[PDB]
Amino acid sequence: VLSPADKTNVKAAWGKVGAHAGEYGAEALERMFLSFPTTKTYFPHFDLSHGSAQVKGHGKKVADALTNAVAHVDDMPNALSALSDLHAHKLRVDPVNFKLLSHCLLVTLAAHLPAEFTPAVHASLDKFLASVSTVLTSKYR
Amino acid sequence: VLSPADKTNVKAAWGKVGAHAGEYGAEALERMFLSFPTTKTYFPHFDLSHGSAQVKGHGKKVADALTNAVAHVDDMPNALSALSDLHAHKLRVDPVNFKLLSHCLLVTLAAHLPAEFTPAVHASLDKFLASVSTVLTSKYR
Amino acid sequence: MHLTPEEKSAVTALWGKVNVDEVGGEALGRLLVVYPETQRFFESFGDLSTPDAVMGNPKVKAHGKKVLGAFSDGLAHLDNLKGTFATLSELHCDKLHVDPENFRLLGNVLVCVLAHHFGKEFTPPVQAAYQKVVAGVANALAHKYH
Amino acid sequence: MHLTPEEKSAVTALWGKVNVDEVGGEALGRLLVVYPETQRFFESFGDLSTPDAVMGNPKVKAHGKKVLGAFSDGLAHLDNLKGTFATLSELHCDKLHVDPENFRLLGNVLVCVLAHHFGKEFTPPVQAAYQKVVAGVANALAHKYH
Ligand code: HEM
Ligand code: HEM
Ligand code: HEM
Ligand code: HEM
Repeated sequence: VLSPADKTNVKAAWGKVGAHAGEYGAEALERMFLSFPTTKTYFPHFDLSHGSAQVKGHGKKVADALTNAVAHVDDMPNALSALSDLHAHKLRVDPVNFKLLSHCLLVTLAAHLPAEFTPAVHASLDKFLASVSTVLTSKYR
Repeated sequence: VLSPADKTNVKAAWGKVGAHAGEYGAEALERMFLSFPTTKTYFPHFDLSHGSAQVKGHGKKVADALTNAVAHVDDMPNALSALSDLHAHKLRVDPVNFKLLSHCLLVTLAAHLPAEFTPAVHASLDKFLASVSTVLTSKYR
Repeated sequence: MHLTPEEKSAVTALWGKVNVDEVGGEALGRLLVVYPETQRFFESFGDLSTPDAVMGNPKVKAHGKKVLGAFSDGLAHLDNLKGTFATLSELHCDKLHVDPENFRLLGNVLVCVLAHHFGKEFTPPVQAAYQKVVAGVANALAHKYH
Repeated sequence: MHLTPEEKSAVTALWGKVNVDEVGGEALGRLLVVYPETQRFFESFGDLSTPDAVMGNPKVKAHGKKVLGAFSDGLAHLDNLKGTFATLSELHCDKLHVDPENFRLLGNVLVCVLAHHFGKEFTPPVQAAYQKVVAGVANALAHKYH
């Protein structure tokens, strides 16, 4: 469960991401597809080449849902109900993949935000991405 | 989340287990140590020979805790609170291991309860062991 | 795939008593009932809304038979699982887009079906040898993903 | 280690620039803070109640250097990781009782550490090659478990 300082750590780190959210989400996707090619099985309709507009577009979407989760950190299951339904009843992504995307987002943030990615903030981002993932797979069966 | 049908299914199945729980718990452990040897790293202080008494004894305790969870299926997080603290603060067992014990319990039940281990029940039981594992693992960080 | 001769004999001995058609149907059907997310790949199979609909669905039964037949053929080539399944691996990746994690779920469901059918005879040591075999098959089916 | 020439080259060049003392200390420190359960093996190191304590703990720093040193030497044996880490695998299993799943965690923390230090230079292709090496090392360290 996210503690107060965790929420504080996440709001601040995400705060600094700012207008670069979309770019980072796309980068994290690209890192995931290259590092973990099994994740590509979920996107056979996408052009997966470097810098493709589908990845960019999707990167923005993910990044925006994350902003919404940070803004709604105290009430995630409710702010994400529609995405949770979407992943459970339509997309049906195996849960292991959420850990691969979460790791790639961390690597992306660590790379863009050196001063801000302290040991304690790393800890908090990891718990946050983990909670978001739990929320997104909670209606699976 | 367990559904009404799931609860019914778990109570019926566990009821048939009855006064064999202990014996089935020990068997699930033996199965786990032999199929997934990395799990032994958590029991360096035990004698792990076939028929070992520490194994039997520990089998009974695991089985008693599952029985208690079936008896409080509408209040598992509180019924298992003590165990959750134990696993988080002292034992600190990596979560993947819970999936391995759960599979071996399922295998053990399938081997001894042919008439009861129908598809619907297998499904409800797998969900039940997953909820128990989530509770035991909920306070890790 | 480090199998010992006594593991290999245990696996083969038992498999000799398996009706692949029937076990194939039980395993595929149980996969779809216990892990409903795997139904994403079989929408052309019709009604999969309840357990009876899945288990008695003739298309599930026929596909189960095909899956387990390929698996049997692999038990006859334990020393070259990768070569044996190479073309199937490519197929599952490039044409069917199946996340290999699904092969691991099926493996474990199969082990529950084997225990269910054989009871006592599926001892801890026999199960351990089958766990190595299902992991080996899953690894071989994932080997050509790219 | 199905590493590509362009991938072996990517790993090696980046590594030539690594301060092993700093990175080892930071990776082992981050591991204990991000995944507190791992503190179970390090009770004798002192105070690990807070991130500042963990990161400053001189035994944590020193053990990090030793771990990353063994890792370095493995990067020169990429064609035979198993052979290189065999003894270390036996010791992690027989004397230290470390669940190999912890090796994967350290691997990922390490990768985050490399990105944190190298920024732009730690590009997607470079990361992918490092993920292959870190899984490779984890698998060789787990190889002699019984
Ligand atoms: C932090 C975790 C994740 C979040 C916040 C997230 C969020 C989203 C969002 C916002 C959408 C778009 C929904 C819309 O169109 O309105 C989406 C769709 C989708 N996501 Fe998830 N996602 C996550 C993880 C994953 C992972 C792990 C996978 C599998 C690798 C995945 C696969 C997909 C797919 C295939 C789509 C549909 C893409 C399309 O057809 O355009 N997602 N997700
Ligand atoms: C279904 C999931 C599990 C349940 C219900 C369960 C239940 C219990 C119980 C009742 C105890 C005894 C605590 C006491 O003496 O009061 C215990 C202890 C213990 N458990 Fe868990 N356990 C589960 C899974 C696991 C797994 C996956 C592991 C690691 C492989 C594990 C490792 C241990 C260890 C090492 C002890 C201490 C044993 C001793 O020193 O005597 N448990 N558990
Ligand atoms: C033991 C592992 C498996 C083996 C040996 C296996 C084998 C096969 C074979 C022989 C075919 C027919 C190939 C063809 O049409 O040319 C097939 C097709 C297929 N497999 Fe796999 N399979 C396995 C696991 C799985 C799993 C776990 C899934 C998904 C959860 C899956 C999804 C599919 C799908 C969707 C088809 C095509 C069905 C159709 O004709 O519409 N397979 N498999
Ligand atoms: C990158 C993977 C790892 C490598 C290469 C590695 C390597 C080493 C080496 C070379 C030693 C020194 C042994 C000696 O002096 O004979 C050591 C000790 C040790 N390692 Fe590992 N290690 C790794 C990961 C881990 C992790 C993940 C854990 C647990 C979280 C761990 C726990 C230990 C412990 C408890 C010792 C003994 C420390 C002491 O002297 O008190 N190691 N390791």
